[PDB]
Amino acid sequence: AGRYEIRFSGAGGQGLILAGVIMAEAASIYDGKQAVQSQSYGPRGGASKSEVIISDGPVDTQCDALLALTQEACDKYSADLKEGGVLLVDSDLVTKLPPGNYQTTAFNIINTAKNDVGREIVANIVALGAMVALTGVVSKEAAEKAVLSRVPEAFVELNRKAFQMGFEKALAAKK
Amino acid sequence: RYEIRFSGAGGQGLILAGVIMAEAASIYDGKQAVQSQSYGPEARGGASKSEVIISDGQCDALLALTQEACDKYSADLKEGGVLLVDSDLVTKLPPGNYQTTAFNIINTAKNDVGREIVANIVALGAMVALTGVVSKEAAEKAVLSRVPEAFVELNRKAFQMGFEKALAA
Repeated sequence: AGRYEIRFSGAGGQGLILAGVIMAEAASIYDGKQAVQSQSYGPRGGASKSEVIISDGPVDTQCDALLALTQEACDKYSADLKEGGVLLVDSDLVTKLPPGNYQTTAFNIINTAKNDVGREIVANIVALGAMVALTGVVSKEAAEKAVLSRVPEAFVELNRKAFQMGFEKALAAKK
Repeated sequence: RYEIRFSGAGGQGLILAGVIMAEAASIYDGKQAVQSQSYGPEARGGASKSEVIISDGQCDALLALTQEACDKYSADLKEGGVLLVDSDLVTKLPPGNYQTTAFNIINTAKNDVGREIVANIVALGAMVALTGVVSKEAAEKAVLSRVPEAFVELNRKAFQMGFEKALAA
């Protein structure tokens, strides 16, 4: 057993809460684990984050993985990421990489969503596919079911595509 | 040091309502807040619960939109704690020294506003009226930033009606 913590950080309107929520429900509803999802407020602009903690057991410090969609998020949040932890950033926007030893993967998350899928707002779904690929914390099936259950029927193809592409590109971009 | 739980069936937007409370309290009221949902191995079955905590720097209030959620989390609610239920779905109340408000929250959404799926906002309006943990204007503003722009007015009415019926009940 053991708790595993992921943080999704970036900017306010990026859908970080939803990503957190999707990850939590992938683990518990679908993968049979326990999970807690949450976000703190207290000055609410600047770089922001939502958190998820998953465990084979009860899930009531340093995080194991971190998404940063903005330089600001990366600057603000990387210090918490444990050494050798998963660091996923957007490569267009996070151009200055942090000091520290991290399993670092970088790709055009936002632009994948915007240009490949053709729907910028689902960049968080791209990142979620990427985060699932890199951490292996939940099955691809669990995450896919969780993603698609939080999406409108009319946009269901685009989100599947975003998720798959995030998944694919993270695998190919990593060291 | 206030805690509020929004319970019902998954799909009723309990999470969104918690997020709104947190933002009303923090982005608009300058306070501190944390919002969260926890999930067990058995998560789909039954109901869903989200939580909000607001600071100046067992919970105090509980919303139950369904009678199952009212069976699950009722025990959790404090003594003399604010309790708010949909008087249509919760037709069997748990024993406890609760300060209770009960009306047709869902039916207010579906029958008066026109959209049943804004029930959470109706509940949210009622919650702010009772607890008084955030100013009305902060909750009204936080709602507007986080509902669909094109459903804005319906949501404003839902919040206002929940708030009204709450004080009237």
